[PDB]
Amino acid sequence: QVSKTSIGWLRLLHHCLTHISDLEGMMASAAAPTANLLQTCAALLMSPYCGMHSPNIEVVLVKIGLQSTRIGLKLIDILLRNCAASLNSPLLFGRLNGLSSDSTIDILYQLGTTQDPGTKDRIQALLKWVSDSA
Amino acid sequence: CRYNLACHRLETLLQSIDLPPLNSANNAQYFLRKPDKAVEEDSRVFSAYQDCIQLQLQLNLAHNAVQRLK
Repeated sequence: QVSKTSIGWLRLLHHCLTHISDLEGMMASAAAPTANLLQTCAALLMSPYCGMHSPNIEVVLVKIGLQSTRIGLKLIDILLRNCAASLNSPLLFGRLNGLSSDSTIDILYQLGTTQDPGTKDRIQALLKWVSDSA
Repeated sequence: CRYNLACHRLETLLQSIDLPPLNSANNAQYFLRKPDKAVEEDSRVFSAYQDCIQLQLQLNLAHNAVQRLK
């Protein structure tokens, strides 16, 4: 699968984020900025197994989304509102918006219930998605 | 009474039965390869449903025989 998919890059990113905890922050800071990274990681999360188990992808998504408030809000929007990428540009048109799995539920729960400066805003965003939905 | 018990069994087994919508690749794979637990749940559902249908047939036959006698 590593040869025929993009999963190898996600396994490398997971290793960078998780192998040495003391470096996680730095790695997350280096990984958050890249455009369409969260959309791509979500797409790989919701795709059939391609050489990377769901928990590791969830760990990557959570660690990126928690490294700053803006990215956390972007991840919430990707999971709930619009997961498409923000002829060479990434598209990620293939998946319906807002689809839920055990992985997405766990990621959203960790984003909401993780205590840090952005938690309020994240909760706020969550509640917004509720009201808008209603 | 027996058919009510069978219906309760089928009801309790079906209330835990969930059907993933065919709107994503993962659900499509679920339908392509039914997971083992899904297979066991379907076997139990089929057994309970067969019991319910047999008891329903017996109940309707008994009701029609009672109507013949009345």
